[PDB]
Amino acid sequence: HPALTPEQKKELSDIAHRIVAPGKGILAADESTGSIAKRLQSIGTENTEENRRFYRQLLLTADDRVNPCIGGVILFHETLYQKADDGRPFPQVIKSKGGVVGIKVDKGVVPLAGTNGETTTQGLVGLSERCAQYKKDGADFAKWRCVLKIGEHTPSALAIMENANVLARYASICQQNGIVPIVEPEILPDGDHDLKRCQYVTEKVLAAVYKALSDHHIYLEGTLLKPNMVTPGHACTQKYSHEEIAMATVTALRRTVPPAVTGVTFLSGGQSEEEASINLNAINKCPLLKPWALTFSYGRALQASALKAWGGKKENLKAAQEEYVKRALANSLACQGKYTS
Amino acid sequence: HPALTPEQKKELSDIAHRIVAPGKGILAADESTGSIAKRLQSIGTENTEENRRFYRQLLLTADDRVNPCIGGVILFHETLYQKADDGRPFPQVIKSKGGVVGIKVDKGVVPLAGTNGETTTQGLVGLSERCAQYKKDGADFAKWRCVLKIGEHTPSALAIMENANVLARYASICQQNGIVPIVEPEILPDGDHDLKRCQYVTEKVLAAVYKALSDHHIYLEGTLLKPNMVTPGHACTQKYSHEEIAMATVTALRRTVPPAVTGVTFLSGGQSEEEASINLNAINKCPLLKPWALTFSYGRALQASALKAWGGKKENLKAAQEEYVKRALANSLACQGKYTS
Repeated sequence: HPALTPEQKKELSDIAHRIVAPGKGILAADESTGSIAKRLQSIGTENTEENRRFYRQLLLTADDRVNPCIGGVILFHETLYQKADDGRPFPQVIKSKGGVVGIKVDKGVVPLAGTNGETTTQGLVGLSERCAQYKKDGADFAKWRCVLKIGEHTPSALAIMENANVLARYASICQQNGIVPIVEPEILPDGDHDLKRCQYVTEKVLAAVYKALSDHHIYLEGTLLKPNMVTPGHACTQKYSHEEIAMATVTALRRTVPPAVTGVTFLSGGQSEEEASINLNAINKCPLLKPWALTFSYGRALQASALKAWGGKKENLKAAQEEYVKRALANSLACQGKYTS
Repeated sequence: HPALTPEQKKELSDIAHRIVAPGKGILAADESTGSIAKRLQSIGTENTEENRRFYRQLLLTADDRVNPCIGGVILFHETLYQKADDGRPFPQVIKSKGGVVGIKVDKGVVPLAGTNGETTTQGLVGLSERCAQYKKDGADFAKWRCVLKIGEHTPSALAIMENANVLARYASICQQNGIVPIVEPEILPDGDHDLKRCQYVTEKVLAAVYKALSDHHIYLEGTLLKPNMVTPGHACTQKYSHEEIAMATVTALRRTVPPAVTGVTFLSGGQSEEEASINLNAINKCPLLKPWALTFSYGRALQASALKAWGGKKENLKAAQEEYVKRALANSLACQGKYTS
């Protein structure tokens, strides 16, 4: 569509920069019902709209200690339209604490015909209308997740090309509607591959992603990247230090992400809460030159303990918030390379 | 070909870093006979092997004031095999002054069939053998020049793809032979296009170049980029300040060149000696974050006055060297953002 005006670019750049301002990261609370369903059953809690509303309220209304730690919060569409007990729409709750409101806009992963168990992501249909609507309703940034898997002959060239193209189309539509797109090309940790294999694949995928964004004239200063850290496979037989993980990650990014990108907000994948903080901290202590903010966009890494403490019981509200606050503070320090465990 | 070993990567990275070390740039003296022919006729001097040898000797033997300014010198194959009056091979002369020896390995531009006056570059045939030979004979880096032109419907997608692919193939062959490749995708200033048009095309070309390098598994830390600065067309009807030129240039680079690239060594194109220094200085004063050295790889911008002062007369030797030394010092300060005219 038509090229962006100076005003449109300024809006996008300002939004992107506020989300990843020094010491800040993103709370990824955008689990769909199917996704949140599994989280709730793990704590023997009924997956109902009210319990989902209460849980999101619990996270969003944590005390002001999280304000300097949380630059943005990603929501699922249901939550974008829910209200706290005091009548305030959740987007208002988020903004009153200094956070930018985000909205997941993809509609899940689906099989990519002809491939060996590979996938693509659906949701481009009606995306422009949804973005305009979400913008009107309080959201300033969005998120779209694509998944790639490392295997004998995967990810294939077809899968990489397909997913990078979709991310670029999504990003263009977002910017046309004044929304900062967070591009998430997640490479699963599944498999027995080693660290260098993950690094190689990550470099291949990100290169495809940015060429695709270029092809679609995406304003990079008005975007964020949410990639996987470079780690050994979940079934890898070799052990790696946090330093090796940090070096592999920063190197992969330096070899592929243009300096114009405003920030990188890592997903935690299957890492434990502390592991995710330690690795992010190590990434920020790496002496190499890094031209973009290196921070967090964590779901489980910020919520695991809180969800467990809550247990679906209202009396556990404050205890649950405390677990979340502790992780928010930890990661706020980690994205500054100042976290000490 | 086979992936590089840690030793091979270290060699390439070390070479690349020495060439663009703080305050240093490149003297591009790699004019072929046909190219140097026009330079010599401009000063009423016979284009003979001896006059070419004497002129190159004049530049290479300038006094030690150029040592901290010149990190590398690009030569044409003829010169790589010539000797100074004292019997020292020119590569030895260059190295004894702290410079790295470079060698142009492309064999000129030729028409790209089917396009509207567009070109590609020849020389891939036998390139591996030449690189190995040049490495043995003293060269540690190389240069390959591709040319793109801005017009109504140019550069075309075909021309961009073709030239980026050739540069990537050249770069791979260089690294396999221990030579640091300088990738030069020059976008001519010819035409009445404005500054933003040049910026857009430069961004498009560089994005294609780096995707191509990625596709060929090029070790970026062991490479340098020699692009055109972003300027208005030679026949543009609008005037632009040095600040606007610097901003457009740095922005184009930030949007496309991965931080892993060790350095950017600008070509001067048709800019005057002082214009090239002023613009490089402005580029280095730009507050934006720049993860790579921003320096010079100048031919005419370092030689124009020297060639004129020499005039083909041996008695003008020192006067000619002084003209060159003055420009070397100017650009050495410019690549540090410390040049004041």
